[PDB]
Amino acid sequence: SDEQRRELEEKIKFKLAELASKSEEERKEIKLRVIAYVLVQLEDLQKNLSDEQRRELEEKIKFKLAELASKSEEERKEIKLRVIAYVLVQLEDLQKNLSDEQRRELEEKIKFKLAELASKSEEERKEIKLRVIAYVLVQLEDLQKN
Ligand SMILES: [Cl-]
Ligand code: NA
Repeated sequence: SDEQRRELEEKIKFKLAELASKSEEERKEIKLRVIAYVLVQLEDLQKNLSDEQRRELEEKIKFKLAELASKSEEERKEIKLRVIAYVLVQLEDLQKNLSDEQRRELEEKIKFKLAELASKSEEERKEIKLRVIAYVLVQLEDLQKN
């Protein structure tokens, strides 16, 4: 819906507003936490998905990454922030809708991905970030069909 689109835009920009007061060190940590969370959610979804469904989505990520290459650093920074805020919206929902147990394993699953991400080189680290941004833009584009 258009009225449904407008509500999600407000939420994204509202979430971004809480980011303005946080510090570059806090913001770096939030960015890294968001990435790790998208990664566990990615991994979990690849289990429950087909060999063909995994090819189709992998190419969806790549086509999205190609659109990003077409954009200016200003737009790319904007896009990066929208995705991060949109993920933070879900993390808010997630934080309310599950109890201390489900919260627990997720934190651990987050912690592993952060560990896995720290062990990577800088080129690969940058590559994972961008794929995570592209993937969220993918599912964001699917949801933005309703
Ligand atoms: Cl970026
Ligand atoms: Na690496």
